[PDB]
Amino acid sequence: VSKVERLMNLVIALLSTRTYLPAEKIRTTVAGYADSPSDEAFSRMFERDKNELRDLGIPLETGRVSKWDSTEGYRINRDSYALPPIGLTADEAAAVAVATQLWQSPELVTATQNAVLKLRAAGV
Amino acid sequence: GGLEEVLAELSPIEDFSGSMSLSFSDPRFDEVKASVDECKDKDMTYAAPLFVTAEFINNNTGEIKSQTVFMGD
Amino acid sequence: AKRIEAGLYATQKLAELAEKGEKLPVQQRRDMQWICRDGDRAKNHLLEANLRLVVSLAKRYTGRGMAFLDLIQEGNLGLIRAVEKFDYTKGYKFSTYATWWIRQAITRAMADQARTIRIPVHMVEVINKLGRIQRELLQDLGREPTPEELAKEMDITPEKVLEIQQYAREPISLDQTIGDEGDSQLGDFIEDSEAVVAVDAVSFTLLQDQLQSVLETLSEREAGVVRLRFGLTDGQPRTLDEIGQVYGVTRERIRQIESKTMSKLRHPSRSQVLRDYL
Amino acid sequence: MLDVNFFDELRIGLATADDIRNWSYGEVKKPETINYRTLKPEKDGLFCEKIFGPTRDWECYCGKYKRVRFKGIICERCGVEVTRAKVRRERMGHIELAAPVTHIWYFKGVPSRLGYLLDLAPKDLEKIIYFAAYVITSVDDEMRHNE
Amino acid sequence: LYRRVINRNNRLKRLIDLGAPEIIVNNEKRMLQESVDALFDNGRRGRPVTGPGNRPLKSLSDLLKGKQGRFRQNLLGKRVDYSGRSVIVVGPQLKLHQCGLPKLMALELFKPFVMKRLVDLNHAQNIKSAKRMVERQRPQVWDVLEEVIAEHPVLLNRAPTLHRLGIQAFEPQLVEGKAIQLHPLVCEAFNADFD
Amino acid sequence: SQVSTRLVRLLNMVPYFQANPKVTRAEAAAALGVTGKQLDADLDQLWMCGLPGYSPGDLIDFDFVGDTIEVTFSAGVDHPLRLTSTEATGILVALRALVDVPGMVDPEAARSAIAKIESAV
Amino acid sequence: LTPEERLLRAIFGEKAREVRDTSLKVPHGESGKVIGIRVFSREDDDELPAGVNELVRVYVAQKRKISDGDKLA
Amino acid sequence: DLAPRQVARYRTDNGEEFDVPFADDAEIPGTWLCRNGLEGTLIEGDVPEPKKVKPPRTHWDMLLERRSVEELEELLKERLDLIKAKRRG
Amino acid sequence: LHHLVDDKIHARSTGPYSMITQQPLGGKAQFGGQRFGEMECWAMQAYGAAYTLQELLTIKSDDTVGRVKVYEAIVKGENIPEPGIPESFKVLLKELQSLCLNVEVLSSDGAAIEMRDG
DNA sequence: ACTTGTCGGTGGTCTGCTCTAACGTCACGGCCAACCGATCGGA
Ligand SMILES: [Zn+2]
Repeated sequence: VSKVERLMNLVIALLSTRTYLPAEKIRTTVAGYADSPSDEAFSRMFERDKNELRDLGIPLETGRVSKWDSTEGYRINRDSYALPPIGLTADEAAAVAVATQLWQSPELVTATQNAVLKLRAAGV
Repeated sequence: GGLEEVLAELSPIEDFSGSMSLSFSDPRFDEVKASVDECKDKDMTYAAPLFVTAEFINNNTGEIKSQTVFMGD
Repeated sequence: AKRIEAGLYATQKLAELAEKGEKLPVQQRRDMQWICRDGDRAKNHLLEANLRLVVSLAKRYTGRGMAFLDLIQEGNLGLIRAVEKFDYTKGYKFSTYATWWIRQAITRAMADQARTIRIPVHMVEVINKLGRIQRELLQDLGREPTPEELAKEMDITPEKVLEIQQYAREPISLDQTIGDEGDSQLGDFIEDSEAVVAVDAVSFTLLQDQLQSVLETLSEREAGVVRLRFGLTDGQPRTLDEIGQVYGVTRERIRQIESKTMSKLRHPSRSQVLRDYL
Repeated sequence: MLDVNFFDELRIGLATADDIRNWSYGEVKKPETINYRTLKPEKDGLFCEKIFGPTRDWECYCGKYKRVRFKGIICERCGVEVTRAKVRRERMGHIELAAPVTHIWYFKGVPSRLGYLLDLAPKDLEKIIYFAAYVITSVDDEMRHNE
Repeated sequence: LYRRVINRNNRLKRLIDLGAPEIIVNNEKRMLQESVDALFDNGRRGRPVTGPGNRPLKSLSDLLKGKQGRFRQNLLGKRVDYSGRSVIVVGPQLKLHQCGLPKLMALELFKPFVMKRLVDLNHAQNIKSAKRMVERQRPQVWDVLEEVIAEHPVLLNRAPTLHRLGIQAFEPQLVEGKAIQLHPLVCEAFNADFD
Repeated sequence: SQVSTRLVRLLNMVPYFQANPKVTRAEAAAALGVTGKQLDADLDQLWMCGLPGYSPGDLIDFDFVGDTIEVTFSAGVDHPLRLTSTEATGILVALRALVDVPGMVDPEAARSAIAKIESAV
Repeated sequence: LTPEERLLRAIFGEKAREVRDTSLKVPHGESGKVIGIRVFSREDDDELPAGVNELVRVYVAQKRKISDGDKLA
Repeated sequence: DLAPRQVARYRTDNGEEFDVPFADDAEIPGTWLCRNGLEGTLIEGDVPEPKKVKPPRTHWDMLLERRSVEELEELLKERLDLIKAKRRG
Repeated sequence: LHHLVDDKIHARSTGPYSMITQQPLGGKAQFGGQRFGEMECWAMQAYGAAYTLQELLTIKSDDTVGRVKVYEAIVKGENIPEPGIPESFKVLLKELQSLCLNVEVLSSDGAAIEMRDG
């Protein structure tokens, strides 16, 4: 399918799970991971996808399935995922209006755009 | 008593060689762990600790040891 | 021991000269065969003469799950190994090496063949160590030791102890008597939880009929799409791409059709009948 | 199976080794029942799914096949047939003994049937079959009468 | 028992493969014979094989034999559905063909009929709603019950059953109590008294 | 990474749609990416992702009645992402604080925004 | 899950949660009034058996009058 | 409607033939654990040669590990001399 | 006295079953059924009631398919279907075969009827 | 340019196999305890 679809499906699945989902169940359940030729290509691809997700900022925790289970799975802490509450609205308008005016460094402008988009997704 | 009787009937514990022996004596009961109401409320057992003095004798060397052993509730 | 070693060497040399060798003289072949047979007889004689230490060693392990004769046989296997590994040059008597091997074999076998649910030896050792530490703590403190004390005195987490204690449970028997007389058993109070309730089945059949009647209020396209997508047709659902390829339409079109059909089905006139089935 | 009115007779008889190994779907080789960790049946044990059948419905041991469309096939990796879980009360196993063993019913009975058949006292049978006395199976009388 | 048989068979295989002296092999063969005998019939020869608590194990012959065996306990007599049990009192106003059945007991016995009948009368939209109404004991259930038990005989039995007249069919009538009302003239057949 | 930006954009777009009641098409096509042509292509891909099983009632839903894009099913995606440690938040805070303009929103806007952002991070 | 159950849950929106209800319910033919609740928790240092985390006991009291079928003597 | 499948024929060492139903897109194993409990190969002229397992430790290997060739040769020579003297005087 | 009807009254239509033999449990505390013992079977045989006894043994205790079919027929209002084969008989046959006994059911022709229906 | 499959590596835990050299050498923990009739193996 598509890499973006795999990433989005993985994010949603790890968000909605209640216990640590092992990678073996991730292969069969999450769409896009079932088209790999062998178990090593899937393993490397899943490792790279985990690295990308962790570098992005999404909290991807690895831990045991449960007390009496030696399997090791992955989850995403929904409480640590973000912070819902936001402050006033008048100050945020001034912050956005001054978010970026003349900066040219790609990292700076990308970071400012990401922050503005997250603020819009959390109200204005 | 019953405990004294069973300890006396078991006091000499010697091996085949006859060089070592173990003896038990002086059964003693301490205070109760908890009252009846506490035991019934918390699902416990109304019991008291039991301590028996055990003495070890090594016949060949003649050196003897004695300690107070806890036998249970 | 010297006879055993001589017989083994003679057998090996005879085997080597049999294939890619030379025509051995008749007397040489006779002597090699005699030495091999003498070595086998000496090995058997040593085994039989030492088949009394095994019983003494196994006497102390009676009453711990395994039977006395099984312990004796495992000790006999250990004795065979000890005979195989005994070296006479060191000058020590056979009763030490034999004791070591017999004890090892008996302990390993009792670790393996004594539980209905088998536990690996590396964990049976941990369970035994935990029990010994618990006994020592009980003697020292005077009270029953809590998991905290065992955690400190066993240099393990205070959680692994719970798992270890929960792995030590032995299954009870379904044939044990419950009452005073001999008419009741534990297996008569156990409910089969995988049997058909005989009421959920008819309810499911009626639900299928009602759902078919409700879905027959739509057009052929939407009904077919829903049946293919949810797997209501025979046994299993399909995916957007597969249904689109079967119907020759893009996946976005299939998604739009499904969204419209689901919106139509949420109308009360199509869900009031099905409300009571959920 | 169905139509109890179609049952004409109920015959009983001795079962030979051929019948015993024709009933069985496999041989059990290990005294294991379930795994102490996953609580899952072992392989070639007393609860092996490859021999007796799946614990789940339409599911194999390794989980490769989990659908009704895979009916009547055998998984190429775990060897478990994909069928209903109710076959676990219809399939038998067998154990291949390394030495023949007599049936207790036909030896320790009153009257003993092996003793009547072989004209041997029950004490002689108990001595023989429990490894306490040797018995001459056959003797070459022609050779003895010549030398 | 199967585990013992398998363990001894495997040990015998190992001993035979190694080449052990005949004494050990003979002992192992005798143990295998004893294990198989204990599997088929535990106790006929020698001492019974016991588990925890010095309780002898249960073999196949023990399954097939005795009053608690397979035949007598599970083939010549079974436990059945649609059956109840209660204390009996005396109803002198009943007829010889009538009995007094408690309303709750009759409701539980006739639940499958009551569900259908109260679905038909449009008291419930489907089977699940009718089952919920029966479980909650709604006021409109009882009327339906009086329709379903009419001219539907029930068999009354009192143990021990010494002759045929220990099981008799009666026409039920709903009563407000929890005790079955029995006709005074059928006691001698049942050998029943109201104590 | 040119895929990571899209992924973050979608992960914020879904909560944005769920938090603005019946946002018209033009507002989305002007706010989250000026190119409105790719907005439809991104909505089509969002319509395909959802909960495991990927059956109706598990994928995310929408209503394209007209210009308003409303979400009826979110598949758990309701909150936005957290501002990553340093990076975006660090740059935004640095720009907000190191402003070289004489105060115009200083009294109760700039300081309040700075304090609230610092507390949120 | 069955396809019909999945379709019904999709229609009504009730998401299927991987938890099974095992609530303590009053047995058949029993009733009364709740007069006492006793709660034990491992996190509060209660001597519960191994594996058990929480325990709760409920006492239900009922006043019974004399009725047909009761035995007097 | 059922999934198409193939039937493989396996032969054990002691003249036993068995049928195993496999799927189409699956690697049919050359050797299989048959119903009798004995491993049996598949009937094919082009044999997919499986792995070869070498024998494990034996008594001679341990003896040679713990004793050199010279000592064993000397012991054998002494035993041969003893039996020669006992036999032919 | 401590013999009250509230603790004695019990009734059941369908509930939990056993594991080895698919028969209803026993006891008020388990929503079990009433035992129809051998004496009751003798009474039914003396009465001449073949059908009542047959249905009691088959479709109220052991006929696994028969129980659900009877419940469905009662709910939908059709006739009660014919009984099948009790599970206890199949359990007995397996227990006999495990004792190296060759028990086989023969049809009128003389062949063997397999008990692996399903 | 980004992705992706084959290749190769570090570190960790669960599981199974092998070895340990003073001398040591032929099991217990325990009833059974009715009371009748039938029957096979001894004397
Ligand atoms: Zn499989």
